[PDB]
Amino acid sequence: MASRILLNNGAKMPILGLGTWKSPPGQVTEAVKVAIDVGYRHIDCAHVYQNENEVGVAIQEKLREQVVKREELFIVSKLWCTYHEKGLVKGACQKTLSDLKLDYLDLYLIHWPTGFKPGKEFFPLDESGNVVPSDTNILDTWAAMEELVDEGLVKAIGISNFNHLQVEMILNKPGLKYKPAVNQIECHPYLTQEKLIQYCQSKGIVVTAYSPLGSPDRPWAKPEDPSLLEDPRIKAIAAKHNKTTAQVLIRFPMQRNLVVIPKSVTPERIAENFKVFDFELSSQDMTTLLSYNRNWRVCALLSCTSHKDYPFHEEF
Ligand SMILES: NC(=O)c1ccc[n+]([C@@H]2O[C@H](COP(=O)([O-])OP(=O)(O)OC[C@H]3O[C@@H](n4cnc5c(N)ncnc54)[C@H](OP(=O)(O)O)[C@@H]3O)[C@@H](O)[C@H]2O)c1
Repeated sequence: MASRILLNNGAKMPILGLGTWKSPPGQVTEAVKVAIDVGYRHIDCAHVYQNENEVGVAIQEKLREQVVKREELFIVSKLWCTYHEKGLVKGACQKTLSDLKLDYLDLYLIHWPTGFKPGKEFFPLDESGNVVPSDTNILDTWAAMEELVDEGLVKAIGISNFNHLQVEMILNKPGLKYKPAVNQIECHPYLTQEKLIQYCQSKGIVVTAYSPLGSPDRPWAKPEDPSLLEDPRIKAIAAKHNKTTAQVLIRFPMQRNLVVIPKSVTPERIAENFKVFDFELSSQDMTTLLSYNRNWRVCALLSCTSHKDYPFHEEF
């Protein structure tokens, strides 16, 4: 199937990207260089991952070496929660641009709907541990994002971890100038997201699936948690197709018209993970993988469950 999907800003986005959350700063430059060498043209980044400088070193060498042209790359980053204030959004975007060594981003996302007190700490907590919110609302933050488009710093803006009523709030914003191009959400066979995906797609919002392999390196993993990569039912589908389990887990969202961003710092897996355009899951296989849903989340933002904009109390 086609390697890019068209966004509602008129640009095309590669449906397979490289994730960089938890990629160590001393390994991610090589990981991104290898990814671009073996075909990746989309890199998913974020300021809160604390490795954008090192990602940028890789992008800049491959541009300098003329392995790729800037127009052929699709670089994504995300506004962290402590920068939702109007007077802080441009500088947060410009810090990311400087670190990535870019003059524009292809896509910039609000990382979470929850704004936090600005300061040095990414998770400012009170005298009892609760996240300290900011009195920013989603709509003024969105307006700040819209200005970034009008200043040329980003080609597209979007959202991440927004539930459907939060997406709706932006779509119904008075004076809305640019619709979100993307909602990036967790999605895999144990969290299949059928309701939120259908909502977003019905509105021409492209969905990106994060943690598609179930994030086995997540810092809070527990031996007793489910494991997609070890699920014998998914291994059997892989075996049937003579592919790896990870390749089946990456092809699965692709066939739902999603974008997907598997993370690896291992050269062999970076290359393996891109070899997903040569096979097809049947509709039966797709329905079977959807049947594994258990509403299980990797990323539940547990420190923020009382924030007014916490996204995961709503069904979807
Ligand atoms: N918007 C958000 O809030 C949000 C949240 C979470 C994630 N994300 C984005 O989504 C990306 C992907 O999600 P994720 O990092 O949580 O996890 P993931 O992509 O589901 O899983 C990454 C893990 O799987 C391993 N792996 C990769 N390929 C493999 C293969 N072929 N065989 C076996 N294991 C394999 C990696 O190991 P090695 O690296 O050691 O090879 C790493 O431990 C992130 O990196 C980030 O860019 C966004």
